[PDB]
Amino acid sequence: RKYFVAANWKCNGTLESIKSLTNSFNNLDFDPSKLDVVVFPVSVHYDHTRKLLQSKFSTGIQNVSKFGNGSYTGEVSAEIAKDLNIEYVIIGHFERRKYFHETDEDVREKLQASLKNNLKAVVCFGESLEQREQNKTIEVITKQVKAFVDLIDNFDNVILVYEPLFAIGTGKTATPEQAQLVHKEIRKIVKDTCGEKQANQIRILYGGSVNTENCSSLIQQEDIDGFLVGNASLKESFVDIIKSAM
Amino acid sequence: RKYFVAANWKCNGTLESIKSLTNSFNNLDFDPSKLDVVVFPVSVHYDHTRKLLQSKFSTGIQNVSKFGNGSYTGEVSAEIAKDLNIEYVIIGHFERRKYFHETDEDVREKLQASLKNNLKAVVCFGESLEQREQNKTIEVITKQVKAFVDLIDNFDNVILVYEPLFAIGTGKTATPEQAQLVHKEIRKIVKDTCGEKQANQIRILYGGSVNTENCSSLIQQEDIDGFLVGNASLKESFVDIIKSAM
Ligand SMILES: O=P(O)(O)OC(CO)CO
Ligand SMILES: O=P(O)(O)OC(CO)CO
Repeated sequence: RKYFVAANWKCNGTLESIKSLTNSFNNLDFDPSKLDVVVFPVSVHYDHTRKLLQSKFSTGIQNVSKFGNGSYTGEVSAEIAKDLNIEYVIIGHFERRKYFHETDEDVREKLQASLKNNLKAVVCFGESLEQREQNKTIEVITKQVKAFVDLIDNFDNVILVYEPLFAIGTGKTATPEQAQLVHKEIRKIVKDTCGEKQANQIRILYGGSVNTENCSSLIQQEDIDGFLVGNASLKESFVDIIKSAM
Repeated sequence: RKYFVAANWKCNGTLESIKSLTNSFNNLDFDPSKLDVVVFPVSVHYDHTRKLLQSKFSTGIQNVSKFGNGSYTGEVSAEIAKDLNIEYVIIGHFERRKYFHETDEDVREKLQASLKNNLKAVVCFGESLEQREQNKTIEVITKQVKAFVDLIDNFDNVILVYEPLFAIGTGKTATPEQAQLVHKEIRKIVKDTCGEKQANQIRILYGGSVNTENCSSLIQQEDIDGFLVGNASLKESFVDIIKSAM
């Protein structure tokens, strides 16, 4: 499996900081045929970032609409995306499930619209702190994954991301072992419902807090194929997180 | 009052159709100091559209976030908008209230974030078909307006838009008279809660279906100061709607 390292800038950035940040990123020398590195800027920053990042870096948007072109003020459709040649899109990030009540149904439809338009998808899912304490982690994960996994046709174009919400912002910590356990169960769910060749091909990223110090012990895990970095991706030291996967 | 004519492209467009459409728009000769004409493209199309449209045309985005910079995947903040020099933003469009459950609280917060960052706002509100039949039109509007009207400081930078939802997609038609009545009640709500100089200064646009044939009889109304055009703005004949307000 080809490692995958994504930078989710979320809602941050100014024309200037981005110029500076990309300038750092460009310096890192790596083979894009051996590693996937994707940068997800704010929609209105897409063109700007794309012109500054060299071809070795892929780019994409943080969200895609579940509807197609039409009367949907404020949305961006997979079609619009395809036309601009955006390559990846993030789907189901917990922040959207939390503040915008995006449901598993939305996730499914968005994924469908994306695949139909030849977009690659970074699909997110994970259990809450409350669900983890109730030992429902696997039950929850299974449900969420089984909500869209059947729509996956090409397992090189859909990247799954496990976002242990429970650890993110609660004073908790997901250890390389804990994550490796779930990453194994997810991969098993794919195997049982899509076949082995597929399960061994699909990539499952860790989406909890990742930084220059813990990235190595994470990428080392068997079923962890890279990550979806958050705040760390806003620093120049992000290049080291990439190096950890070279 | 300086007339206002806005083009809400919603979720439509391709790099090519936009080049063609703007080419048409550019041809129309008008004085921007006498008339406000604003185009709202898809976020990912903003730069492209802005480079093609001549200075006489203002541009803005279809939606703005209620949060500031930070962990809000998929959102665009007023701060980021300001940095890019985006001038206007649409807030509360019924399509967002309908499909994304944006509430009057979201509208207030979004408006606040916008004003704090020196952005001009196009605020939308309107009653449903069901509420109109129950003769609750004035009641509903008053509520929605009284949800943010106090935050208005500079009455040249906030444009109110009445979107008679009822007439949009039900087989109903809002006559120039019907709209003119509501526009009068809205302006009175501003007068009683913000004063006369303000009420007489703020622009109140009509948001129902507008086309080359009914625009004139609408702009003629006393309390109608322009419009927020939808599908008609996707045609080259949109220039005639502009002319109707010159
Ligand atoms: O938790 P942080 O520091 O915001 O960053 C993330 C995710 O959201 C790490 O992959
Ligand atoms: O109803 P249409 O044709 O989509 O256009 C609109 C609004 O949404 C007219 O201002």
